[PDB]
Formats: sequence, C-alpha cells, structure tokens
Amino acid sequence: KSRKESYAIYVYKVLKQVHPDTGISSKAMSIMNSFVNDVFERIAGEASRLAHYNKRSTITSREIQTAVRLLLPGELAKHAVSEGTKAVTKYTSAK
Amino acid sequence: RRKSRKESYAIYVYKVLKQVHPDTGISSKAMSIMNSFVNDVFERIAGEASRLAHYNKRSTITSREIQTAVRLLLPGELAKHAVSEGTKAVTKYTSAK
Amino acid sequence: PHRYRPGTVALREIRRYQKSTELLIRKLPFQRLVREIAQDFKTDLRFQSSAVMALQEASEAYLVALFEDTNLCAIHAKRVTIMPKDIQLARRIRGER
Amino acid sequence: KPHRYRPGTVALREIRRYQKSTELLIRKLPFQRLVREIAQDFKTDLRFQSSAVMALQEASEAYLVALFEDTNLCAIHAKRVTIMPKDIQLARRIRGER
Amino acid sequence: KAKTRSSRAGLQFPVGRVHRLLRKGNYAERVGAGAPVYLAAVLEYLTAEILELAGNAARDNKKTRIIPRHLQLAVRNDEELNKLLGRVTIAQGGVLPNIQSVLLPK
Amino acid sequence: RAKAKTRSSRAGLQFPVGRVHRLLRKGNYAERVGAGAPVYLAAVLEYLTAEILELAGNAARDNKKTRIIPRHLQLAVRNDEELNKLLGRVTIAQGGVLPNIQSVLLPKK
Amino acid sequence: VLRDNIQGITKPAIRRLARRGGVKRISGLIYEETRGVLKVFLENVIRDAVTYTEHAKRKTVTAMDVVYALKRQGRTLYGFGG
Amino acid sequence: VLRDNIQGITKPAIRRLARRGGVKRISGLIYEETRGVLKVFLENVIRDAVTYTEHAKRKTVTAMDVVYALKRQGRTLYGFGG
DNA sequence: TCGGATGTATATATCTGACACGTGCCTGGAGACTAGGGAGTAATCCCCTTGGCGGTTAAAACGCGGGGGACAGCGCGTACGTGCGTTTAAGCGGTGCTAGAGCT
DNA sequence: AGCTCTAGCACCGCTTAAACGCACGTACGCGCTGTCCCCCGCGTTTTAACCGCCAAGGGGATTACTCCCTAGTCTCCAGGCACGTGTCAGATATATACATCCGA
Repeated sequence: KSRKESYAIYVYKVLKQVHPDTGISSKAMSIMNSFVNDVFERIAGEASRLAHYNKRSTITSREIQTAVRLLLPGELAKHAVSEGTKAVTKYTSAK
Repeated sequence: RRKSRKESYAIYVYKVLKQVHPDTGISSKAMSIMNSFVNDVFERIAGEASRLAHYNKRSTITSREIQTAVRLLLPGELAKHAVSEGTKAVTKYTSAK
Repeated sequence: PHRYRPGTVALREIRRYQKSTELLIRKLPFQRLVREIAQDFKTDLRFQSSAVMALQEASEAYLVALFEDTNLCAIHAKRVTIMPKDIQLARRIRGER
Repeated sequence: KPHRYRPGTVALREIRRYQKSTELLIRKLPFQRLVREIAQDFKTDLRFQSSAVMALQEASEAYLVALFEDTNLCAIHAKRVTIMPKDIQLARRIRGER
Repeated sequence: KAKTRSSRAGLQFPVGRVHRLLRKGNYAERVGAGAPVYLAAVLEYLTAEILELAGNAARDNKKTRIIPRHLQLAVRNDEELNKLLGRVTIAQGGVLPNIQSVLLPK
Repeated sequence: RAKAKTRSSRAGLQFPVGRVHRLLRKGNYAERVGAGAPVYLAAVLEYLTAEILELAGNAARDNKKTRIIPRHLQLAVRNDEELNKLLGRVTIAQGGVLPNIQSVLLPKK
Repeated sequence: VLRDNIQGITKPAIRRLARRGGVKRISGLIYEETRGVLKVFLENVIRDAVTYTEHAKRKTVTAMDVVYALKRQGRTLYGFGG
Repeated sequence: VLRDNIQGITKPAIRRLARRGGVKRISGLIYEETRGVLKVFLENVIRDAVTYTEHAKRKTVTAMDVVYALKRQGRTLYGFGG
C-alpha cells in the first residue's frame, strides 16, 4: 500500500514525555523507527523459537518475557520485564 | 509404555553414503552430526526463504525463493552445484505425473 | 618558519574526524567503485541514491572499526605504525579471513 | 646424566598428540561441578542431563581451543613465543567479546 | 465509547499495530492477547531509554534536537545498549572520541 | 487408484520431499508452500549431504577406517575451503581441530 | 564499462578513515591492503544485494536490498528503512 | 555447598587446551585469565540454557536447552540433536 | 624555561528550511459474538539424575635445575609526516530523458 | 497485462578545495645486544577422577479430561497518516578566548 506505517508519532510522544523541550531530526527519527522495528523482529523472532521448541501454538506474555530475558542484557531485561508485567497487569486489571 | 516415534534423516544420509561410498559405513555419532547438519542447513535455507517471501510480501514459498536462498547462504561453487541440482530435480519432477 | 612536528597534526586530525559525522570517502568515486563491482553480477544495474549511501555508510563504518582493531593489534606489537600484517591479523582474529 | 628433551621439544610432541586425538581435555567431574556451581547461582536445585553437561564441555573446550589459536597468533604477531594475558585480552577485544 | 487498548495499558505504542504485525509476521499459529501488550511495553520502554540517553547527550552538547550523533554517543556510551547494539551500525553516527594514551605525546 | 509413488522417487531424490514439505508447513515458514519448493530444497540438502559424506569417506579411507567418525567429518568440513566457510560458525562434537602448527614455532637450524 | 575505480578512492580518504579509527601513523602499504579489503567487503555486500534485486525481478538495487544484505551478514544498518 | 570449582579445572587441563591450540609456551598467568574467560563463557551459555529450562517450567536442563542456548549465542554445536 | 604562534572553542547575530503544528478523512482498531481445540489440569509411570561406597590408578600437584626468551637498552636509517605549489575532479546547479518501479 | 510518472541516468558548466607531486626532516621501525627470570622438562608425591555398582525418587513423559481462550466475522467510527503550513533551531557568519605546542 501507498500509506507507510512508522513509529514516528509514538517515538515523538515518548520524546515529549521524556524531554518535551527536545526535538528530533527526521534522520534520527528514521534510525529510531528502524531500531524499534529491529528490536520487534528480534523479540518476535525469538518468541517464535520458544513456542516451537515447546511445540506451543500461541505467543503469550511468557514467550515475550522469556525472549526479553534472553535478548536484553540483564538490567535492560529486568526493567523491561517490570514495564511489560506492569503494562499487562494494568491492562488485565483495567479489563 | 512405548517410545513415541522421533523422526531423523539417518536412513536418507545412509542411502546417500551407500551411493558415494558403498564400502564405507558411518557411526551413530557421525550420523547424529550429519542429522544435525541436515536440520541446521534446512532451517537456514527455510529461514532465508521466509525472509525473501516476506520482503516481497508473498504468501507462498516457491522454487524461486529456495533458489535465491541457496545462492545467498551457500558459497560460490556450492551454490552453483546446489542450484544446478535443485533445478535438475525440480525440472525432472515437473515432467512426472 | 613555524612547523608542527611529525604526528602533532595527526593527533589533531584524529579529534577532527572523530568529532565529525560526515562520510570520509568522496561520494562520486565510491559510487563509481560500486558500479564497477555491481556490473560483474548483472549488466546495466541501477542503484538508488540511498543505496549507494547505505553501501558507503557501511563500508566506512566497517573500515573505521577495522582500523581500531588494526590499531589495537599494532599497539600490541608495541608499534604505532599500522602495517598490513596488523590488518591481516585483525581480519584473521575477527574470523572474516 | 639422564636424557632430557630440550625446552619446547615435548611441547611440540604434546601439540601433535593433542591435535591428532579428539579426547576431551577437561575432567568431566570438575567441569560438571563447575557447571552446577554456575547453574546453582541462576536457579537452585537444577538438574542436568548427562548429555547436557557433555554438550557444555564440548562447546567450552572448542571455545577455549579456538581462543588459544587466536591467542597464539597475536602472541606470534608480537614476535613472542610465550602467550601472555594481554594476548588473550587482545584476542577477545578483536573478537568483539569485550 | 471505545477505549483503545493502548490507553488501557497506559502505553503510547499501538498494541493493535503490534498485534497486527505479530499476526501478519507469521511468528506463530496463534497470538495471545497479552503478547502485543507486553511487547509494546518493552518496545516503548526501550524507546524511552534510547531517547533519554540521547536527549542527555544533546543537552550536554547544548543542542535541543536529537541527531544521529547523539544516538550513537548514547548507544555506545551506555554499557548495555552497546551490548544490545554491538552488531548495529548507525548512519552518520560516526564513532566515540577516543585516542589511545600510547599515541599521545609524552 | 493409481499406484502410490513417492515424490522423492519421482524427482529421483533420496531425501523425502514429503517430509521436507510437511516441515516447511509445520514450521510455518510461510502461509503457503509451492510444490516445487520442497523438491528444490530436498535436492539441495541431498547434494550437501553427499558433498560432506564424499569428503568424509575419503578422510576415512585416508585414515584406513571404514566407518566415518566425527574426526573424519571435522577434517572434511575444515579441509574444504567452502565447507569451512559454510560451517565456520559451527562446532562439531568431538571433531577436534586441524593438525596445524605455526611454522614460527618449529625449531630451526 | 567502469574499471580500475578502486584506485579512485584517494590516499587521504583511507588516511581519514584510519584517523577516525584512531590510527596515529599509517604505513605506506596500508593503502593497497585497505583497497583490497574494501574490494572484498563491497563484493560480498553487493553480491547479496544484487541477489535480492534479481529475486524481486527488479533492475534497480533498492536501499532496503543493501540493508538486507548487511542484515544477513550480521552488520545491520539503521537509518535507511525498516 | 559447591564452591571454587573453577580452580578445580587443573593447570595441566588448561595446558592441554593450549597445546591443542598450538601454543608452544604458556605463561603462568594464562591459567587465571583462562579460568576467568571460561567462567564468563559458561555463565552466558548457562544463563540462556536455564532460561529455556525455566520457560518450559522444567527442572532438568536438557541437551536441547544447551544447544539452543549455544545456537542463540551465535555458535552452533552439531551432534546433540536439533 | 617561555613566549610567541595558532588552531580550537565559545559567544553573538542573521537567517532559513526544516520539523513542529494543524487539518481531512478513512481504514484498521475496538466492540461484539461465536466456535472449538490448545493449553491447563490431574493421575500415572518409570527412568535417569542425584547420591553413595569402594578402590585404584592415572593425573595433579609439587620441587627443582636451567635455559631461552622476554624485553630493556641501544643504534640508526629511512620511512612517514608536514608543507608547499600545483591541478585536478568532486561537488553543485541545471537541464533531458526515459527506463522501470509502482499501482491497478 | 497495462498505465503512470518517478527519479535514475547522463551531460554541461562553473567553482574550489581536496588530491596530488614533491621537498625534506626526524620519529620511529627494528636489528642487535644484554640479561635474568620463569617457564620448561623431569622426578616425586599424592589425590581425587574415574569406574562400577546400588538407591530411590522425582520429574519428565504420557494419557485423559476440561474449558476458556483465540481466530473469524461483522459493524463502526475516529486515530493516524499525506497534505498543508510556518516559524524558530541550528547553520552560517563574525568576533575572540584560551590551551597547547615549537622554536630558541
């Protein structure tokens, strides 16, 4: 399709939440979008292996959590797991 | 109870061995390595064939994706031979029923 | 007249090129080299302007990273002059040769 | 006086013997205890398949042997016969392990 | 009234888009509803970490717009994003300013 | 009903196209798998198997052995410049390493 | 047909790359060795990029083709598309 | 209970590994450097292996967990299944 | 020592094109409902990991002599760095086109 | 298969600053030497790896059953994404501090 989907808006919203006074160049934004897409592919890629290794048919929070524990370094992993578990907890609790 | 069937390329590797060296045998350990090798090369070509189809957003993996995956993953002379072998197999198979 | 001793400006050039982001290879000569290589795989190929830049960005990053590994092994020989054996050793220990 | 081989002669003989054979060079039990010690730090009361410990040993010995080849090259590159810790550190640094 | 799954989770990253990509990427036969929520949070968190360290580098350089230089400096100066992105090349990122002491004058 | 004849035998291959086809589907590498895809892939796998076994069999004969063992497989994979490139990142269990000593380490007269 | 363009990559350009890499002093032979190394590197990346172009049945090498080649070779490049 | 077993990997064991690696002369400092390097190698592989074991909710580390850990770590081991 | 040369860093002002903001709208997410089987539970089994005893015997540890190589120190020369005049062609702006990527 | 109309390819013209060839010094490669130390090779000592056999229990694999979770479909509507826009962040230009290096 002609319309191209990019994390521009969301990266910018995160930037506003992190440093509202700070902007980001279109080139830096392209890098960020490619970084987000790459990390997504890595986690989803490893999540597929984990499911297949257990002959499971569905990706759940456990596969994502385990892929994140495998791909991210220790403190990135611990913090990302805290963020992921928090987001799933709020989502499920909000119902 | 009885052990549930685990598939392996053992008999196919052995038949190929009997072709290249009818007098030569192969230990279970070497066979396990060959099975691991076959599975690894399979997963590599299949993994690249998926990316190729995905990059063009195609829904079907065809001989074109496999041939390209082989050219990318295998080194020069191995690729030339593999492409020739893959083409010969596919072309002759197409002549069948 | 005034003159800087050997290596004085080199230390300054290091700071200059480490502090700067622009591509160190001339764009048009690099594009010509890309064409010279690409034409061997397929005649009259075309390259997106961004594709040539992508090749240059990767090529310069690869070479800069290699020169660091080259410098490190040069320093290990207690030398400051990098020699082809440093590149050969670096490429060999990196596993690409 | 007793016969003695010159320094490095037996080392060359040792190189040939260990390069010709495919015997594992690390003792299974010390390595197995090392594995369970490291494993006990990640999760208590873990169990290891006998083949799992062997798989870790084959990878570990292959990794160290490959590292020593790269270490010998950088030592030789420094025009030295004796490998030094800085050789390993350089090999690891060039290999992108640091 | 419809409340988007992103707002339910308190996230900016689109859970719907992550779910669609997880489904369209053919990573598995099925995709649990918790997976895109968890993944979007991880991606949003990692995005903030990169942008946070990049923003600091920008402020240190008296700049208020993040450019590739700030991304490279942040990624390489961070002891663990460098481990995550060790095999990654950043366009126009350059390299960290570093001269070995053996090269500097006595 | 016509006599069932395996796709492998039709293709003149030993590797099972059916098994490769089942794995290409069960592995979810794509939404669909063209009938030619497993034939091409099975041929490549069959060829690469023969390549290593041929060199491994030669190494076995060169070692005066009739059964291929991991040592022969490693010597084959490492002696061939292209197999060593395809499997450079691969470690072979109990395969050891090539018997090579840096000339500088050998004594001199 | 373009030929002998590798020598077109100027001597200071190789120096500049070495300077960025922290190289204080450069031997006179580094220039030929670097050109040869770069020649091999570009051959590997372009070979895969052209292979993706040919598989897509295209005649123009897209920037994504280079990223995929680099991605396959374990040198993924950020900034030219996802 | 288990402690210090990294010192239980004997000096001759490290020598043998170095001899197979073609090393003719080994400085006595290599042994401690090698144990440290080996320790971080095993730690990275075991951490990933235990992670596969934990995700499967299993209590015994299987050969497949080790092979997948190694495969993910970027070094493939042939001969143990998979 | 040391002062002079002198490039780099920093402070100020004008500008501008880039990104920060606004808009239209439509499509893909959200809400709703369903089927149905994958995942989860429970009961069972058995095998293979952990654990112990015994002993032996190979391997490790320990001491030693000594030698060769790690490498400090030195010589020294030419290779490489710096500067200059020269000129080269990269880069830019502009114009032409049309293959061929993109879409249907 | 067909159309579109993008932007890749090609060229001219001018600019100019990077690239080059050459002059010439001394920074640094490294051959040579000294030397001492620490690693090697061997014998001695010894210890715990290894073999082998037995315990046992738990946890992995398997079966059986369930159910609640996801995929598919449908409706819907307003979120997000091309188009539009402009204003202000850093490029450009200028002034000028201030550290470091070199020649004496």
